[PDB]
Amino acid sequence: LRKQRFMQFSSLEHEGEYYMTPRDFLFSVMFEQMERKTSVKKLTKKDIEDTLSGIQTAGCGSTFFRDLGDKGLISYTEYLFLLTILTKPHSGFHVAFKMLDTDGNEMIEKREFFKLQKIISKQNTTLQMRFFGKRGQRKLHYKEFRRFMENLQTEIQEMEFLQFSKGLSFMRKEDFAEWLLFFTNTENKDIYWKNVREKLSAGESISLDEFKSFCHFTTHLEDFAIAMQMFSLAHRPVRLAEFKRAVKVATGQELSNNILDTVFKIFDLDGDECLSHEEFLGVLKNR
Amino acid sequence: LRKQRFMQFSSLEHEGEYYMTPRDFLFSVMFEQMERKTSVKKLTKKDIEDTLSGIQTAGCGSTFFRDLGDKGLISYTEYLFLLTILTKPHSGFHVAFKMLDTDGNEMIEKREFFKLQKIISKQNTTLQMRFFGKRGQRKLHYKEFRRFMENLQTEIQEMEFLQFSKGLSFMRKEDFAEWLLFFTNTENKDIYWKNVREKLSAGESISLDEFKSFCHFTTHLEDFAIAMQMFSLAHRPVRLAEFKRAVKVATGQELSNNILDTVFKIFDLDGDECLSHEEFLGVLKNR
Repeated sequence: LRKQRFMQFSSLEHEGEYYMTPRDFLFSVMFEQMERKTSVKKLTKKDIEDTLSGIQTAGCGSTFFRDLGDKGLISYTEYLFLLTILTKPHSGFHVAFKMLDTDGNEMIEKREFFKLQKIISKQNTTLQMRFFGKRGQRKLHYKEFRRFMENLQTEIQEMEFLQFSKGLSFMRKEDFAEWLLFFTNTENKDIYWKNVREKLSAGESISLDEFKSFCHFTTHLEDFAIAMQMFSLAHRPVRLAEFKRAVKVATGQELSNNILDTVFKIFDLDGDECLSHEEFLGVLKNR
Repeated sequence: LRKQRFMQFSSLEHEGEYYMTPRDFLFSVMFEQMERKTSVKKLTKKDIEDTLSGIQTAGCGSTFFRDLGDKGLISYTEYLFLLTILTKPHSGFHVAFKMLDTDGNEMIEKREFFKLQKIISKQNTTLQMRFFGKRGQRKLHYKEFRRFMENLQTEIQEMEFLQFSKGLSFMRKEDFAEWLLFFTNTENKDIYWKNVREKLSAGESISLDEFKSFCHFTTHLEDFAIAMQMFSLAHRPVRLAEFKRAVKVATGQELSNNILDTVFKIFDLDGDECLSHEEFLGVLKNR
């Protein structure tokens, strides 16, 4: 029923063709319940020039949505298209491109409408403008498409960093708990709150790189879990350095001990300073 | 009882000499109730090198607190010293400097301790380090002191901008309502919410300059009110252009009609499109 949610956060509709503002989406992925819209504004057909006027100054980097800020053409189809690229690790990236016609955008331009017409059988966008110029112009090959993949992932990731560090460039090790708790959704288990309230010492912080890497690590969650099959069945709880080289070869993204020690310090309720499979992975499969 | 609040947000104490982290203060002025500290950390006397190590990379501009991020020596005395410079407009700036010995920091160095000893009769800081080098070295004249005044005002102002625009460089005209409502504290009067819900159209946004100017305009609130005495007793409600030139000569800071029209559109409940004294000023004196 994602469509019904898409109606909630969206406030721009055209004969039922609800267009999403760039902010609504970013709010649909950051916040969970927001209702202040009270608007059917876009009916005046300013849309056809509204977006194209403002997209001409878009930041191709990690600000492609932090540059427009609630003005842009985002269709419900494209909305879901971001949801699927939300969860793609590096592995699926080439495949997600290869899932499309893979013969260059000459065969992938129509795939956009094909993306649209797919939802129809089931029953001028900002991206298409950035992907195909004005009327199907730009030849957005894989790497160019891949560029748009990672930064937009980083973007939603990055903006999340501020929402917990309250804008400051540093996130208290205690703040980093809620994000994990908001991730694992096992927050009602006070034992972890009991764990963090004493085991964690309110001290230094975590920068964006250490957090953005960790968030990216979870994008590759599965490949890590498989590399932990031999140990999970062995039930031997993992040590820090073991866990580092593990996630190293698992995701390809190194982490900082300043994170995982806390991750250990919060997830090692057994008190052995070693993460068994049911300790970390067990709660991670709550959602 | 501000001291009792200072205890809440602070988490670093030394024989009762509670030192404030740079973030606690910024959280004490942005948030209102926060309790996650659970720490008496600084007892290990790492403080004497903790701050001085990190302050060496401080951004002298509008990031002097967005540069350290919860590591710094902020005394309860200095805490209040920021509270008083929080509310100073440009007028009091020279005076606030002139309230001190005014004979150059040679007579103003001791004023820092004098600031401290003042609270004692009543019953190595980060700033002093930035104000007097290491042991009473730097001669922070007025303009240099004034530099620290405005940016720190801008800083707390700026960080507030993100907290409502949710990090995005643009603040929805609807977001700008709550800030005013959080300012006027007349939010329980649904008529304004009734006003904004229909009169305001969810559309374009407001940048930082238009907001930071407006926030600065309220720093000079009184001088504006006096320039409105002749009109308030006249009871004639003010027009936009009239209001512009008014706040122009009042604060010295021009605004954008995109703000005040909404301010009009939200505060003109009488429906005459003209702000009477009791309309705007009347609710502004609620706090």
